[PDB]
Amino acid sequence: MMKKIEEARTFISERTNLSPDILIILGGPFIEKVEDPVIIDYKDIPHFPGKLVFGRISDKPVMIMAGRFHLYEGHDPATVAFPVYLAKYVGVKGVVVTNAAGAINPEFKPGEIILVRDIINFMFRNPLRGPNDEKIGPRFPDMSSVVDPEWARKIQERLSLKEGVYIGVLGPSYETPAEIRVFEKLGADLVGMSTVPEVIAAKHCGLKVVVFSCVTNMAAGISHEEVVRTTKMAQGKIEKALTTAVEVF
Amino acid sequence: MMKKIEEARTFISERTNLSPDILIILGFIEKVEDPVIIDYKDIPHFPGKLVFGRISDKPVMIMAGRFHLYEGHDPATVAFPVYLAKYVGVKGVVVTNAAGAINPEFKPGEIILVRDIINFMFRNPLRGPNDEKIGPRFPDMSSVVDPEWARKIQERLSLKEGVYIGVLGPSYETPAEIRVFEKLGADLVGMSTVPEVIAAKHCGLKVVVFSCVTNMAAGITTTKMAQGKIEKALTTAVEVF
Amino acid sequence: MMKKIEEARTFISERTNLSPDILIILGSGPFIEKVEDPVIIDYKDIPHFPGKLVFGRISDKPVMIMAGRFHLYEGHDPATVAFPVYLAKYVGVKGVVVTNAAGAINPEFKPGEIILVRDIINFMFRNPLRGPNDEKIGPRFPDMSSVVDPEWARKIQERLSLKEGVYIGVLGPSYETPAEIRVFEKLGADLVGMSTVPEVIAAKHCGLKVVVFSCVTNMAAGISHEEVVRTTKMAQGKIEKALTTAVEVF
Ligand SMILES: Nc1nc2[nH]cnc2c(=O)[nH]1
Ligand SMILES: Nc1nc2[nH]cnc2c(=O)[nH]1
Ligand SMILES: Nc1nc2[nH]cnc2c(=O)[nH]1
Ligand SMILES: [Mg+2]
Repeated sequence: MMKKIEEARTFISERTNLSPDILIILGGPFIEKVEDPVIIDYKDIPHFPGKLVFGRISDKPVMIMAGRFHLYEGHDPATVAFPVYLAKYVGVKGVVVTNAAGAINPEFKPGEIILVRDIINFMFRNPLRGPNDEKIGPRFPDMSSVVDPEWARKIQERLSLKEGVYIGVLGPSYETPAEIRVFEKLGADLVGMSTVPEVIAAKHCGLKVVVFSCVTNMAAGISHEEVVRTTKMAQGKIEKALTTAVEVF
Repeated sequence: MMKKIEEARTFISERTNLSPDILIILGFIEKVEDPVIIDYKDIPHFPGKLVFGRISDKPVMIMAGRFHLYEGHDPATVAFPVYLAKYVGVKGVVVTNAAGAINPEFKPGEIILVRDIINFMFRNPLRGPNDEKIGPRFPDMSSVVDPEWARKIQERLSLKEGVYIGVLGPSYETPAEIRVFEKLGADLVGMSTVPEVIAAKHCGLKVVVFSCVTNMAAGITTTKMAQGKIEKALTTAVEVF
Repeated sequence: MMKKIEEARTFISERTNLSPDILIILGSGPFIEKVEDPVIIDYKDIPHFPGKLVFGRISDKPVMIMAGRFHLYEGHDPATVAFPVYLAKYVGVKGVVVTNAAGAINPEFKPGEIILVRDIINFMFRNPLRGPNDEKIGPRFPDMSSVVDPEWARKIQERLSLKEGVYIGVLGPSYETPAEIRVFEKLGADLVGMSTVPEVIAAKHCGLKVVVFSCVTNMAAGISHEEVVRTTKMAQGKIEKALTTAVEVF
């Protein structure tokens, strides 16, 4: 594991000397804004399971995952997490995880960006299962404060986004109204199929975390023109969220 | 996957030219007209017996025996027979199950029309790469149970309805676990149904589900003697499809 | 499976003729130090094991102790976590005392306390029985209506009067979020830990009586080194007495 990380790191190092401070995990508007972009295809990167883009956003050096991994694709949880460990050793200090989510909270609207304040793991998989390298992180990571209080406060002082709890589920089929009523009872505001594994990895290796959700739809039980409109709304709202997060870090 | 389906389909086609409209999944068979039986042990890529024939003049494909994740099967393996049914030509699936009644109004021996499902198995037969020719990457599960099929069934039978929660098993639940499931809104608990329903929705089949209550669930306080009620439910479902 | 059991059993037999009545499953003190005529067998030497077994007597009663246990977060198959319990059955035990470390969800529980677990919720979504079943070992579909032996628990409680709670088993290894813990509280859990469920399912399967004790190590998420040392000592001595009582009243 540590050998795989080193191998991938060396590969990257030979293509960019950037010392990025922030990893950004995305599923145009924002990527197109990156300054002096260096692109590295996932297909060329040792031990990867898409493209990494390195460069600067508001003068700050960043590493962007243009494309991410999901347990519904068949990936082992550790594979999903590996790019995050790679980021740590390339030198990042924080991770912005974005996701697409169904709104369980009826006050949320499709197209909105929600600051995720906490997570629930309903995937019942964990990238840490198996023997642990204490050089990478502890056996039993504290998940008492997943979202960095200061980072979120500085972001919120600028953007004043809605906040919500995110529940991660395996997918790939969507949820039933019965399932969604369960999640509502259990306190979730948003449901998606990503985020949890990479957030667990990030906390493990000691990175700071913020998470944004883009509401793609109201969850089950709760026009193409409308998907067009909401897709446009989210793109520009997420660009501002992401830029703010980079700038205040 | 599509190759395994085609191989199984050719096998079946060489034994029955029936174009069945409905797949019936059973753990009534004696009533089937002109029955053609095919052992699961002979069918390419199967994990029991298929019975083809007619019920109230309508052609059907029956799974006399089904698969459960508690047996050790991969979810995709549990789902395969359903994809095979699709390509043999069925349009609907009637899934039966045995269930424990969490709703204390239900009594052992009753047939309940299942109105929705909760997946508490945390397994999905779709995990892994998806063939878009079979069905979409992200199936809609907003209306699993076909509203019209269920309405026509209910107009005849007026069954109780309930929410079915699928669990792995094979050990039964503790009273603490059953109180969880009650809080979460489940009326019935069983160890089947969910994987084959997910597969059906994926490949675009209509679905109805019936549960036979075999017992009150843990903490609250037979499929053979219920065979008559289930026979009527099944026959109604076929007839109104 | 039955062949693996017999192989391990023969290995043990050749080192101890004890006919132990009770298996005690511990995480790793004064309790082990108290065992009489202790015979120690390393897990590394035991056929088909995934720590040390210690055989001997506690208040004159012969016992088999697992000094060290297994967790699904380590990467073990559920059936592997369960195997020592089957082995215990065939060595002759009739009862199991499962200990664990747990986070207190119930705000009336304090770190360092021992709680008598009255029932379990499996939120690991793994089961050691998945796959084909040997009916000589136990039934295909074990009843879990009364996991904790009513009489054993009653005789323990008559002596100790411990708090009781519902234990939820989860995979880990990362700890829970405050959101996750509010889920568990709503679902009726008093304690959360990462062990117990697989071995208890196994035990019920093969027909052993079961009692479970939790040692509160901390309040769960969202609910001092000196205080760690204070509660650690408190727990040790409290668990010794719980364990000794359980053996004595069996
Ligand atoms: N699980 C789930 N994931 C999503 N990703 C985007 N929308 C949704 C949804 O409604 N449910
Ligand atoms: N899980 C579960 N499955 C069942 N199948 C039939 N009865 C029951 C029950 O009580 N619980
Ligand atoms: N899952 C879980 N396990 C534990 N083991 C000891 N303390 C804890 C806790 O707070 N949560
Ligand atoms: Mg060995």
